[PDB]
Amino acid sequence: AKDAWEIPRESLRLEVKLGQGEVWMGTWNTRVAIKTLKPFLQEAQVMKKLRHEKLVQLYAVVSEEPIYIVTEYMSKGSLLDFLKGEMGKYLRLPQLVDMAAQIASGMAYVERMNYVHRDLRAANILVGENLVCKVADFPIKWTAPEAALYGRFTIKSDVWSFGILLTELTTKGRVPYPGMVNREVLDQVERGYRMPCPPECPESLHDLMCQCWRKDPEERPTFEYLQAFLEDYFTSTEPQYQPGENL
Ligand SMILES: CC(C)n1nc(-c2cccc(O)c2)c2c(N)ncnc21
Repeated sequence: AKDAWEIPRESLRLEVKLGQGEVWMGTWNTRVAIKTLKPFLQEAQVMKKLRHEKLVQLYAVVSEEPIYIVTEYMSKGSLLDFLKGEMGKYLRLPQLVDMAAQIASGMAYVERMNYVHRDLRAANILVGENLVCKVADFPIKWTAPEAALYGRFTIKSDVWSFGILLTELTTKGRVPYPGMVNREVLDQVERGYRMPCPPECPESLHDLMCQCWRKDPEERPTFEYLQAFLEDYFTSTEPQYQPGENL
């Protein structure tokens, strides 16, 4: 049965509840997060095969119900909470582009590795100290049309979501497509609609969103492209950038 990721439940001290399965902060045998699932192995092979700096790191599993997935602790919760908290009003484009870059990097690794995330959006990004961001957790509004309608999930659909994630970052956590219910979105993105440029955000960054929301999966950029473009941004793209009232 068990593989070398197995640890005994006894080695874990659950302490702070973080959200309700459930997520607890804890101790081993080392501060850790434990995801717990309300009463499986094959579909956990994903997180065990992928080790990288900008992806939340797996530490161990308890493969007996109730199942415990144990990972590194991300001191600042979801990117979505972080954007919506006290920190929101102090964030600007430098910080937000940089966060976007780290995510793109984790993702570009997933790309090399030949995997697909499937649920990429700020709720599944985790923030540590010093604005470290890490991809976690391997719905229509964040989904590419071909995936929402025909099940065609590929790294290209992940790219689509990334483009939506950039509106979350640049609106400091706002739900995409303000005012539309799901049906209206699916109907409208099919008719060709796309979110306009967020207030105070450079046209060049909204242009990058639009390449991500190209109707042809194959024509959307690579994450490796996104990673570099975001890394090089305030030199190669907006050298004249000045801080606004919000970005
Ligand atoms: C935001 C939420 C309570 N949370 N989920 C976490 C996890 C998210 C996704 C999968 C996990 O196994 C655990 C997490 C963490 N590792 N550190 C701190 N907070 C965390």
